[PDB]
Amino acid sequence: KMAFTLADRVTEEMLADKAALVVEVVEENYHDAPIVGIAVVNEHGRFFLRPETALADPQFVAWLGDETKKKSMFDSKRAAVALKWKGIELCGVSFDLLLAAYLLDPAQGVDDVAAAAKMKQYEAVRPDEAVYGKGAKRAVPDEPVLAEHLVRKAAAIWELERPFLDELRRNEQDRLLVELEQPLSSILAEMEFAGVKVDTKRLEQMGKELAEQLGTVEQRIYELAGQEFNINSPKQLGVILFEKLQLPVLKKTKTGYSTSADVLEKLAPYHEIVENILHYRQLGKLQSTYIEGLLKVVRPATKKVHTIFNQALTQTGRLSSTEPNLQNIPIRLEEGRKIRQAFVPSESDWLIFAADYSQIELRVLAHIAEDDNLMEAFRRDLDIHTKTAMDIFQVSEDEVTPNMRRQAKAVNYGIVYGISDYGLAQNLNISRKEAAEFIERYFESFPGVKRYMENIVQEAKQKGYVTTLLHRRRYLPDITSRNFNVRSFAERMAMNTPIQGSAADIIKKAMIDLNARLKEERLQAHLLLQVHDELILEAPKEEMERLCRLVPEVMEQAVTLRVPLKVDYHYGSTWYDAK
DNA sequence: GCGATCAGCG
DNA sequence: ACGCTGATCGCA
Ligand SMILES: [Ca+2]
Repeated sequence: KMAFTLADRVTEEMLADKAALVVEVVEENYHDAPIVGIAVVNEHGRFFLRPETALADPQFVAWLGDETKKKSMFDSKRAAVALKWKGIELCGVSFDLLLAAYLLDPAQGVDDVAAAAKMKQYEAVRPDEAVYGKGAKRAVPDEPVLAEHLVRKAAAIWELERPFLDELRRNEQDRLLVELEQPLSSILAEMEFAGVKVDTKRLEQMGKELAEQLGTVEQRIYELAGQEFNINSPKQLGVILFEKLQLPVLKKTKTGYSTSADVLEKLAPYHEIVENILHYRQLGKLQSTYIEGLLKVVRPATKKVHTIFNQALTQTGRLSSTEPNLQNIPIRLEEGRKIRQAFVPSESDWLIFAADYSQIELRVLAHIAEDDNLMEAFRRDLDIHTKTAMDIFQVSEDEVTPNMRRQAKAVNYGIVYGISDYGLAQNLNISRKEAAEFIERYFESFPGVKRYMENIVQEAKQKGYVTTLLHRRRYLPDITSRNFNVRSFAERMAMNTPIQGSAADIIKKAMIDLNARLKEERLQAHLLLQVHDELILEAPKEEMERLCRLVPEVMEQAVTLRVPLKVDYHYGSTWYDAK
């Protein structure tokens, strides 16, 4: 039902200077994944190519790599990384429909062309699920069915760039798409393809040591509980704790007894099995997720893991990291922080460099709320987390333990993002009246932040959405809900999303300026990871000096706020030593 | 498949 | 009854 050429060879009319392009990687994880078909829609017609044909043709490769030949795509990063695994560069992507859809409404969860087309009442294209099937029935269909479905996706991309750019313009998001998200998409492709090298010997050794520490812990648990049970099964774990040992019930999930770590820490005075269980889970978490899980996804030839950065998933504009998640590698506990010793540079004589913004969401909040005292605090380069530990625990700066600090870190974010006195009290083991009066005092020092939280909720109510400093947008329909719980979660979304998503935009612009900087300095240094407010690079040791002077300035200068941005930086032989 | 849990980022 | 994630595991 759609006219197109099944091309046997590459012709000149498939090489126009503007085109919609589809490079299908059906595999979920597109690293080293097969390319199953290629479709080109342009002013001369609709063409389907087999990858063996086109990806071996010198003119087609030349056309993919030519930045002056513009391509419109859905999920250009997926295509670009699959082609990198094939020795082929893709440039000139001028429109990425996936990222256009994402800016317009991140809650749609657009994950194929058909879902984004629907936003503009375009339906001449099928959902990928309907073509490839789900689960274990997943299959590339036959060439005639595959070819039409790629051509329909391409035709759809072709027809929708203009209506999508039009809405982006009205929303003030067009420069956000073309100058921020699409450039960032090429950078993330380089980072994902480059990978991070992993010391598998060291990781293997930790795994053998974790196995023997686990049993030993697991044994004391069995002799304290009397019997044995699936310590991971809250069924009999509940029966052990809140029935056999008769410990108080402090929380009930919808399932039953809550055995979460906040509860267990509160039961620590009652019995010496709750601490062992906690130590057991920690050791379990390290062994399943970061020892075993990491070794599974290591590419054996190179000992590099290749994350996938989701750019169009989170509701606030942050990235997300998947298979493996390299954005929640342990750091706070010593046993788990040792895992970062396994993450090493990909080349002898190279080092890891890591820079990060100091309390960036609070600096943003100070800029957006225009709160005098909060702006002054950061113009003094105060550490508000330590200064809050001092007020909480009534000590001096020298006496602030890192524990008291991370606790005040949660009070600072918790208070500004709507924590209740109940919630503040559960986290400080103080009375609920003390927690309420601390929150009153805290908004005495920062009335401008209080005004800001009231106003942003009135602005959500009026407009239907909240925006970020760079005009990322998030619809909050529940902000006017009649249900008190549903309305309150939406109010705290209105207080949080403009801040957290403004910090995501800032580090996104920083990454873009960093790459351009590294290119004019022509350094071999390159990004490896982004962990929300931290940029981790690797580089030859000969380049660290330059990087110490370039990376902080580039980050601090990404945007200009009414308070300065602060950046800490370290380097070392491993990611461990880079903090 | 989903809820609980927990690792990280703020 | 602060917010944003992803992986693992058990299953009331
Ligand atoms: Ca930080």
